[PDB]
Amino acid sequence: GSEGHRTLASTPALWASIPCPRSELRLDLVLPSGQSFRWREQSPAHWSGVLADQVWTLTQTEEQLHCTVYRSQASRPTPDELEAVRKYFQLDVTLAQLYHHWGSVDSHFQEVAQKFQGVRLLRQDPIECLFSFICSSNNNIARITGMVERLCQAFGPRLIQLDDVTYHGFPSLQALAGPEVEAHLRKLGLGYRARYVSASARAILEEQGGLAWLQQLRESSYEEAHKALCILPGVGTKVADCICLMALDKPQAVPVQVHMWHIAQRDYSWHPTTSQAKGPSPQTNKELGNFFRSLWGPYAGWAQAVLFSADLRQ
DNA sequence: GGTAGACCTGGACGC
DNA sequence: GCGTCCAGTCTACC
Ligand SMILES: [Ca+2]
Repeated sequence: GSEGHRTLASTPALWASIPCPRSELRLDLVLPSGQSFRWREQSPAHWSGVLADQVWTLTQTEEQLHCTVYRSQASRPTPDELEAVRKYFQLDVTLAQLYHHWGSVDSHFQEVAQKFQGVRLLRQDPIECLFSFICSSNNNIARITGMVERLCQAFGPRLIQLDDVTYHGFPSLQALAGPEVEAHLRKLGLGYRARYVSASARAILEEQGGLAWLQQLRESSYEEAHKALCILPGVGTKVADCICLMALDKPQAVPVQVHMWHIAQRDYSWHPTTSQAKGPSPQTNKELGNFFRSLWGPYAGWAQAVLFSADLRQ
């Protein structure tokens, strides 16, 4: 009863609602779609993970987003805490307004968007986002998810335990910069990315001015931010774009990887024109990015997630 | 300046 | 069952 991951049906009094139609958000299309790797559908339609240094379980009905927090007496989330959820899902942005625009200037988007509504972008923490995506290169969502889980378990603060799952906060720069972290991460199966994580943690703390440097990027321009990030080991143009888009508030950033290349070729008959190559390359990847920005506008980064999510779900 | 290759790991086909 | 195939970044070299 008071044990294990909660359910809306089982512990009614412990849940609070946030007005939010499914047309505005579909958890099943957002949480497991490569934006964040920290959410699990422990119970059907119920997703749990760490949000703002606390464990939460989220589920939804047609017009409501139901939320519960595990912090000492078990109680429903408070207005303040719920606001933490609204910020995480950037709920002040109306997705229906964005879908309408993208759909009006892109017939193919409109076709796809009819079936995959509610795909929005999570507003993530810089550190978590940086190191999660450093772990993403040349990898698949399933493996990435495990690596990040092992990373947090070995170097992140212990939060609370539900059933046999112990939740951990995301590691700090100091922890990741610690001695012999690479060796350890390597034993956890991060492969060559083990060094990238270690090397990047130290680079930020010992050469860029630390956390302040990363966080300051949220006020910088996309061009600036993307440039700064490419400095770090393991961070190329794709990883830099994912970070800008999902954690540094650069909605025009368009991450280009295998999926967006397939989409561009299959659904837009796209081809590099000013580029020198016919396939993926630093110059062509950049061009593809500009193509989507020119097509969808300032929020091209958000539009991209809709087709990406629909691509995965197929 | 703009390429070819190597690269951790493990679920996938291919045969 | 074994080998190859895949899900970006970095570097040696033209
Ligand atoms: Ca690939």
